[PDB]
Parts: sequence; structure tokens; C-alpha cells
Amino acid sequence: CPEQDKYRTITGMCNNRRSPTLGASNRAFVRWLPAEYEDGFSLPYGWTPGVKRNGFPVALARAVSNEIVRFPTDQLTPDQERSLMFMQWGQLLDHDLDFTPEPA
Amino acid sequence: CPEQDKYRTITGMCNNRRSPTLGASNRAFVRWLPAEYEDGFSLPYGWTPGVKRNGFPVALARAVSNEIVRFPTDQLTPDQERSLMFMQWGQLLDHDLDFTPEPA
Amino acid sequence: VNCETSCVQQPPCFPLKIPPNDPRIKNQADCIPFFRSCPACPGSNITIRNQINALTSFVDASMVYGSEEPLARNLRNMSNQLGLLAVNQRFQDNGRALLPFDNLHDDPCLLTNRSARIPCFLAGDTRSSEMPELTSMHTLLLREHNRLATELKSLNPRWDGERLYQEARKIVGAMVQIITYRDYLPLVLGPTAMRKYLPTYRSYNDSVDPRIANVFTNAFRYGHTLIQPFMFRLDNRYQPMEPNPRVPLSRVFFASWRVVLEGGIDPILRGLMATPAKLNRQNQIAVDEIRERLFEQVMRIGLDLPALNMQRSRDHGLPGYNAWRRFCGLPQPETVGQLGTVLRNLKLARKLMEQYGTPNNIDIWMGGVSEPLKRKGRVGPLLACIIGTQFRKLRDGDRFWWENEGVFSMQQRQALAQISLPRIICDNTGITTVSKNNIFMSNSYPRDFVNCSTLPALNLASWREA
Amino acid sequence: VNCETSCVQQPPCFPLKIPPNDPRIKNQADCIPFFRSCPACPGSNITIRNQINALTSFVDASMVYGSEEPLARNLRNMSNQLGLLAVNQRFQDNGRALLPFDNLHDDPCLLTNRSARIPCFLAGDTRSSEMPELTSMHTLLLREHNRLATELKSLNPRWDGERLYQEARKIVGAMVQIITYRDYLPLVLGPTAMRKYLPTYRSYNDSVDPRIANVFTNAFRYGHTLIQPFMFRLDNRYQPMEPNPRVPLSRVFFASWRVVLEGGIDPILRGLMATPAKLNRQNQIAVDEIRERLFEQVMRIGLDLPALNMQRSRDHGLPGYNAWRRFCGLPQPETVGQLGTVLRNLKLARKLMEQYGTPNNIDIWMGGVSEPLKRKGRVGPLLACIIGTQFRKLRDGDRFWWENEGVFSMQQRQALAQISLPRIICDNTGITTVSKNNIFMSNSYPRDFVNCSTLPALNLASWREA
Ligand code: HEM
Ligand code: HEM
Ligand SMILES: [Ca+2]
Ligand SMILES: [Cl-]
Repeated sequence: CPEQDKYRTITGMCNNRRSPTLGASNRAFVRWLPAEYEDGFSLPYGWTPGVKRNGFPVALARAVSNEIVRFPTDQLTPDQERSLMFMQWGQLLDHDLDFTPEPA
Repeated sequence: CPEQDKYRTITGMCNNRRSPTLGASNRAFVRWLPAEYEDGFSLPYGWTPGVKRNGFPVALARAVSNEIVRFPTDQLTPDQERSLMFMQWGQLLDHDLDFTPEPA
Repeated sequence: VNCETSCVQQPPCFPLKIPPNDPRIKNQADCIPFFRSCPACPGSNITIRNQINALTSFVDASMVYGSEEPLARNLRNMSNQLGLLAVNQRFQDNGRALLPFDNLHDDPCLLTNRSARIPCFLAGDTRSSEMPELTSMHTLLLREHNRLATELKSLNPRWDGERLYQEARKIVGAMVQIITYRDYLPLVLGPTAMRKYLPTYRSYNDSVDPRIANVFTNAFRYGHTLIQPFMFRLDNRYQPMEPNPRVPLSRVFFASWRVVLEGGIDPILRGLMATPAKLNRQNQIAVDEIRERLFEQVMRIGLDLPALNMQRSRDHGLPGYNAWRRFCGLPQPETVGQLGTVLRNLKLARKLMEQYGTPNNIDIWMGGVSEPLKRKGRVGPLLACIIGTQFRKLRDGDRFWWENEGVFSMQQRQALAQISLPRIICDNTGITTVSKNNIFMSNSYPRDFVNCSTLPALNLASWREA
Repeated sequence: VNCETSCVQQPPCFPLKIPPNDPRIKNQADCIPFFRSCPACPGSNITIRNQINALTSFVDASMVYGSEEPLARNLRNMSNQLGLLAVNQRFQDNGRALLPFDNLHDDPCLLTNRSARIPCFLAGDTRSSEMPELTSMHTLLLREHNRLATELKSLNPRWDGERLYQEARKIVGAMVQIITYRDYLPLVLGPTAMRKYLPTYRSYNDSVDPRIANVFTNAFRYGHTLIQPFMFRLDNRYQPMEPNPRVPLSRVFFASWRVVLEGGIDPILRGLMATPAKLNRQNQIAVDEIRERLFEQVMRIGLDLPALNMQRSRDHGLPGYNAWRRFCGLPQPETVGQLGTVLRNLKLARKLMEQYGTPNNIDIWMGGVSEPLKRKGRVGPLLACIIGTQFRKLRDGDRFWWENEGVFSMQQRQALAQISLPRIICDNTGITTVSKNNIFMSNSYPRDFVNCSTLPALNLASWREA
């Protein structure tokens, strides 16, 4: 890309002159901490039955959701300081920031 | 990994309980700073003639080796405090620590 | 291999198993659909697995103009020579504007209301048709950009369309940047977090890393903790609609016909303006509506959001809760008493301990949400520590920041430092009554409502070239 | 495609270039062979090219036993219960052991002497027979392991071969670890550098990353500046030995026959303990011998070492010198005068600035080496920091560290603190003259050599099982 430029680019290249490809979409994330897998590189926890994590059995997600998350619906308590604009703008910002693809 | 062990593994696997792969062989390096390339991901510097690095041309390795490293051999000076054991110990240590494969 | 109609555990599928005695489903042979993320390196047994991203990490209004050249070319209007976006033709919302349509192979939009026969919309992202409110926001942004471009063209006659288009894009990006920061940021974390994590801007830096973190994503899923189970509307004089004043959820998902054939977008904005939100508590977390009848119509069985979040967290491979507590520099509990004292509830500590066994295995989302709230805030210390560092890193790595020298001028900055979130609805819709100071804080009626005339505007005389 | 017989610039081939008026290569159309490193992801257009490792990062004497299952299975002795190591069967050097031979499709050892028909050697690494002193060191280590295993078997009769093998390996690994640390480290970094970078050991820590980085690989190569251009020898009573007492380094590369048919390994060591090294100065940076006639007899054109190193550094994709100066929290010069002040020299900085355009483009190796050294040390204020950080990261992560609790008893720790290399040399062969405290410091005769009669011995009474 040329020495002199004025306006942005659609893809996002040459935003960092030292490394032009930093963050210009279609790139993998950055790991603040090393990952963890059951097999070591490719298998997540809870795949093969009978395999314990850190010496303890794994817990089903649905059971945990049914235990603590559950609450009656007729005991709602409104918050007297914020509106729905809060949640809407949060959702819009999240849609702006990032996205993750999945196979079809 | 087995819950109990007494001796080192042949390849260094399962040395870290939480992440077994960390430290084993046939794995990738680690990066402390982002990498820089000609186009961003693969091309190195100097592959394409007539390109500049940070607005200045890049000199040749052979020329810079000829200009600076050259020195007449009759004016050698012997160190009076250190013996020749340094070569062998450094060789052992670096041949133990790492080795980068190269295509044949 | 079609996971939409099968339950065999074969890659790349990963269904969810159902525990016994589920209140909703009794049979144990059922399954919940689920998909796995796309690996970065296919068929490699050397490197560690990684995921992909498909959007620009910078906050530069990338949700309207797209993130790829073909999409930007398709969205632009090239018929005449002014510099403009694309609008629909078959419908109009009281003669103001509308979004263009889209073509899909197997859309979910046509199924929800067969008699409607209304297709989906087209925007800069593929998840814009979830609720009508997102469509309303996108249409508002498009209308604002349209008006700005028209005014800028009306100012200078010598200029060509491309210059006006690019300048309008720059103006819109700067506006959204300053609005989101200066308004949203202080109202979520607190004053202490601002003092500790976000100092005053000093100068540009080029050695910082502007990439988005892998973990950060899940943290923002905290936004799923506050959702009302109803949807409201009201007319120009603030009383509820007749009929259908309060429409329940689980019936408006992927409902494109509601915006088109049921009035438009103004009543939705009016309802959005004057409705309070939900308050988080340690015994009330997730609303039942979005947890038992989610996407009920489009699929055979409804799903639940917390279970999907936990499954995604497990699939990604993030470490436990104690490691993240150690990362920010906070004490690490070991026994039941320490955790109970930290959370200030022994009953909840016991409840978590029967299921998760040890504190090390608690997932990031469940641990983060369960933390006690801060004063004048909405998240615990851990989520604050996670979010603040990421936002600070994102702020100090953008070469086109509006405060950087060489991008704007002194008079231009002085003029631009006035824009507020209101005065946009007034100048783009028929609404005459808005809030007073902050759109995100005032909700009581009519204690915090004024007229449209008492709102200042912006002048573009500086941008004139001669 | 063969690069050693071609100059085409197509992957994986990265030839060098020569400037006009080259003292050696008068023809400018010639090429120097070079190959690119093997990538990690073969063909991906998304990720960034990275290299791979081949040996364990922990210091566990991996240079003798290996790191792959078939290699370690083909190096042991499975024909006896004793569980010793494999030795040669056709040649003996009047001693007790020698390295086994090897068979390869292409053997560079055969081309050194046509009438010797001596092939190359085999060890835990592929480059064992490339520098003869390395071969002598490996032979000595193997002899030490064999003696230790024999004694350990003799102590207790009822054990099994596997137990003796593992015990001997563990003893050797801990012993080499302690000697290497306690002897090598104090004589490179200096007193203040280690007092600031290496505190005292406290306990195990599993939250640290024990991996390795490219920068350490390219920065540990300072030793190439100490090269001595000759090989010397002596006899039983210190004096030059006839015939051929001094040999040039050029005609010794890949020449293992000189270790078998002549000498007997001992004179090489005897020359080793009693010869000083080469000092480094700003105008005596590197010896001419390695830059003019490197691997002359094995290829068509001799290669240059520093040019090869800089080409490798450029290919690996490492940042500039200024970035690494900033990474360590040191002032970064920008102008020629600032470079002169920071380099404690004028002409060298002038030459560096003339050969480049800015200090920001200075390569890592030249910048690190050219800097003035510290007091009572042999490295600059940057290489020392890099090496110390890498060593500290490598130390506090290994679980089987000898000082860690649960791996050795109080008696074994008390009796294992007095192991020294001079006893190793005096015990494993017929060497009778050693230095007192540091073989790396005492380098004179006869004022710094005594017989090993006045020297302690290592005891294994505490290892007895009953
Ligand atoms: C007898 C002494 C030494 C050499 C002969 C020699 C030469 C090389 C060569 C040709 C390479 C490149 C290919 C290879 O791996 O052999 C090389 C790389 C490395 N060196 Fe060398 N060097 C001699 C001396 C030393 C000393 C004293 C070292 C350290 C104190 C030292 C280190 C290294 C390292 C770590 C490498 C990297 C290997 C790689 O493949 O990148 N060497 N040396
Ligand atoms: C941030 C954020 C994400 C991450 C987007 C991504 O990773 O692609 C997110 C995701 C989801 C998901 C998970 C499946 C997927 O998107 O691939 C669903 C089913 C979903 C639906 C709903 N969204 Fe959401 N969510 C994020 C954050 C937020 C916020 C933040 C303030 C709000 C508000 C919100 C709203 C809702 C929602 C409300 C009822 C549903 C259903 N989401 N999103
Ligand atoms: Ca090793
Ligand atoms: Cl690095």
C-alpha cells in the first residue's frame, strides 16, 4: 500500500504499518491463556463416557441449568434506573465487534 | 494420563497435569512479538526485487558480512581468564535444548 | 449426517444429552441439536485447535457497510450519480424509508407466517432479523447516513459522489464512536473502574495489539441476563396500543412481517424509550421465557440459552474459574467456607458444591454471573477486569481515532463534541418527546420528558471546500 | 528439485547473492546453497507460517537417550538382564567403551578419507560426528553411565534391569542439571545480572509456560564469536606431541577417522583443559577461518557463517533491534549521535549507519554482539536479559526438578551436593591433572594443576535398598 493515504479501507489492511495483517478479519483469535482439551489437541471434555476431569466426574449442562438457573416467573423485580436502550445498544455493539462461523 | 507416576516419560508427555501437550516434542514454537513479512503471512523480505523496508532498501547479507566482520588474523588476542571448555559446554547445552528440522 | 433430523454422535456433530426427570421432556432418547466450530487448520495433528473470526475488530461502523468488497459493492446504489445506499420498492413506512430485500435458498423468514409471504432483509450482518428492534436500529442508522450525505452534497457543488460517500462514512463512524464511548462506558462498570483501567487519552501507540481475545466473547454473554418476557407499544400520547398492547415473546422471533405490515418502526421506538429493564439477583438470573420456548416455531423443539452457553464454553476449551481469578490478581478460594464468604451466601455455595464438586471446575459464565454486583455498576470485579483491559487495548491501537492529530481540525472537533444520542430520533422520525440528559438512565414518565424544539443541531459550514 | 545444483528461485529454495568485487568469488553469477525451514501448516492461506521443534525442552540429558520411541528402543541392550547400553563391536580404543556405528543412504564420513572407510557415528542427535570434541564428550558420558549402572547393580542383587536403567538415567539427569547450572551460569551473566534475574528457588509452580521461543534460538548463538583457528594436542607429560601437533580447523570437519585410527580420545581432552579462549573486541568480532573455508571438502564452494546466520534471521521473520530494545525497557536511540553514545564508540556506529538507512533496521545478532560487554561477563545488556528470562522460565516449570520435594531424601540431598566435573574426568579415564574450582577459569600450567589424589568421591551407601 502507498506511502500516503487518507481514508479507511474496506478489508482493513495497512492499519498497523509494521504488521499490515493484524486484525484485518479472516484471522484466528489470540490466546491470553493456553487452551485445555481432554485428548490434548482435538477432543473436548465430556466426549468419551467414563473419563473424569481433574479426578472428578463431569456434570451435564442441562442438569446445572435446571438446578440453579430455575426461578419462578411471577416474582419479577424491575430495575428503577435503566431502560431497554441499554440492552439494545449492548446487542448492537456486540454485533458490530465480532462474529463466529459454523459449517452448514 | 495415569493418576500416578514415578519416572520421566520417554517423550516428555503428561509432564503438566492440566495441559499434557505443553513441552512435548513435534510441536510448534511460541511467539513473544508479532511476526513481520513481505505481504503479511508467508513472503520474506528481499524475495521481490525493488521493494523497500520501512522506506529504505535492504542490504545484502554477504555484503554486510564482507564489510564489517572482516578483520586481519595476525592481531589476535588471547583471553587470560577463560579456558576452552566454553565451546564444548555451550555445544552440549544448545544441542540438548533445541533443533529445527529442515526439508531435504 | 444431517444433525437437524438426527442424533448420532458422529463428527462434525455434537448433540446434548438430557438428564432424567426433566420437567419439560420425559423420554430419555431425545436429543438437542448442536454444531461444532470450524477449525482453523483442517486435518492437522500437530498444532492446537483454533477458531476463526470474520469481522473487523475496530469500532468503525462495520455493521452497516459490510466487511467485504463484494458485499459493499452489492449494497451500494450505482444507478444515479449522488452516492447513496439501496432501499426497497414494494413497501414504504409512512413515506420515509425502508431496507432492501434479500434472496436466500432456504430462508426461515417465510415459514413463521405463510400468509404474509414476506422475505427477509439485507444488511451488513446475517443476524439482523432476530428481533424487530435490531431492524429499527439499522434503519435509523441508514436514514441518518442518508440525510448526512444529502446535506453534505447540498453544501458543495464542485464535489463528486465518491468523496461525499466516503466523508459521510467517516462522519458516521466518528459519531458512533464518540456516542458509544462517552455515554455507554461509565454507566456499566463504575467510577472506580474508570479511574483504575481507563485513564485520559495521551497519544497514539503502534506497538499494541488490536486483536480481539478469544475469552472476551463469552464475557459479553452476560448481556443475556436481562431480557423482559413481553413487548410493548404505545401511541403518540403515551398510552398502550389497542389491540395487542403486550405481545408475549417466543412469537416474534424471525418476524419480518411485523415491521412491514403492522405500522412501521416508530411505535417500537416509543415502547423502547419508556420501559424499565430487569434487575439481576442471586436467586433470579434467567427469564423462563427465553429458556423453554426459544425458536419454538422454526424448529421441532425449543432450546435453552444457558445450556448452549455452557456447551460452547466447554467446546472452546477455556480454563476454569480459579485460573481466571488468579489471572486478574485476586484470592483463590479452596473450601466451602471461603467460597461462601466470598459470595456472601452459604446456601448458594452448597448448591454449587453439590453439582460442580470442586471450585476449579466451575465454568467461566456461571462463576462470573453469580458474583455480587458492584456499587453503581452491573458486573462483578472479574468481568470488569476482563472487559476493561480489552477495551483499553482496542482504544489505543486505532490510527484513525477521532482525537488523533491530523485527522480533524480544532473547529471541527469543537463542533463534533456536541452530538448526543437524542436529536437523531427527532430529526429522523415523528417523535417529539425524548429524554433529558441520558437516554440510558431516564425512564420515569413524564418526569424526564421534554419537547423536540429544545434540542440543538450541528452545522457543517467548516467542511465546505472553496 | 535439487538446490545444491541449481539457482532457480522457486520454493523451497532461497539462494543468496554476492556483491561486486568479492575477494573470494570473482564470478558474480555464482550462488550459495540455502533452504527454507519446514513450515507447520502446509498450505493454509489463513494462518501465519511457523516452525516446529524436535527435542524436549526440559534439561533431561535428551542428547544421549533420545526423544522418540524407536530410537530409544534401538539404542538399549535387550539381550541381557543387566540393562546396559550398546557399544561398538569391531573397534576398541584401548579403553572400555566406544560409540556404535551407523548406516545411512548418504554418508559424508566416507568422503573425508577414501582409504579409511570409517563411517559416521550415531547418538541421540543427528549432528554427533560433526565436531570431534562433541564425540569425545558423548563417549565420556556413555562410559560414566555404564559405570554408574554397573555399581548400582552390584549394590543390590535382587533388582530388575528396568529399575536399574531408570535409576541410572535419573541420577545422570539430575547430576548434569546441577553441574551445568552451578558452573556455567555464574560465569556468563555476571553477579548483578543473576542477583536481579534469578532469585532463590521456592517451590514448584504449574502456572508457568516451559516452552521455548524463536528469539532465544537466534540469540543464544553468541559463542560463534569465540572461535579458535587451530586444534592442538599433548601427551602424558604436558608437551606438544609429534607427529602433527597442530592442525588447521579446515581439514578436520566431518573427520571421525582421526578419533579411531589415531590418538585415542585422551589427547583431545588433554588439549582441552589447558588452552585459553579468544577475547571479543569491537574490531575483532569473528575469526576469518569460519568465514572463508567452511565445509570446503564436502561441497563445491565454501560458505560463510555470519551471512548464513543473518539470512536465517531474516527468513525466520524477527523484528528489528529497536523493538527488542523497547521490549526490555531500555532507552531507544534514533539518531547517529545517540547511536554513538549508546554504543560507546564512534567509527562502528558510523559504519553501521552508512551500511543501513536507520537504526530501526539493525539485525538482532549484529546489534547484540556489537554492543560492549559487561564487567566480569561476556554478554551485553540485552542478550543477558533474554538468556536469563528464558532460563528462569525453563527452570520453574519442570516437575521433576532435583530440589523439588518428594523426589529425593535429606540424606541423598546432603550427599549429592559435592559432584564435580574434574572427578568425572579423573575417574572415567586416565586423566590425572585437573583444575581446582572452575575448569572454565584455571587455564595455566603448572601453577593451576594438581593430581586428583587430593579430591573427594561420591558415595552410594544411602541408595542401598534393604
Ligand atoms: C564446533 C563448533 C561450532 C560449529 C561447527 C558451528 C556451526 C553451526 C552451523 C553450521 C549451524 C547451522 C546448522 C546446524 O544446526 O548445525 C549452527 C547452528 C547453531 N549453533 Fe553453532 N557452531 C559452533 C559453535 C557453537 C556454539 C559455541 C554454540 C553455543 C554456545 C552454538 C550454538 C548453535 C545453535 C543453538 C544453533 C541452532 C541450530 C539450528 O538448526 O538452528 N554453536 N552452528
Ligand atoms: C456477544 C454475544 C454473542 C456472541 C455472538 C457469536 O458468538 O456469534 C451472542 C450469541 C448469541 C447466541 C449463540 C449462538 C450464536 O450466535 O452463534 C444466540 C442463540 C443468541 C441469541 C440471542 N441474543 Fe445474543 N450473544 C451476545 C450478546 C448478547 C447481548 C449483549 C448485550 C444481548 C442483549 C443479546 C441478545 C440475544 C437474545 C435475547 C433474548 C437472544 C435469544 N445477546 N446470541
Ligand atoms: Ca531435552
Ligand atoms: Cl517470538
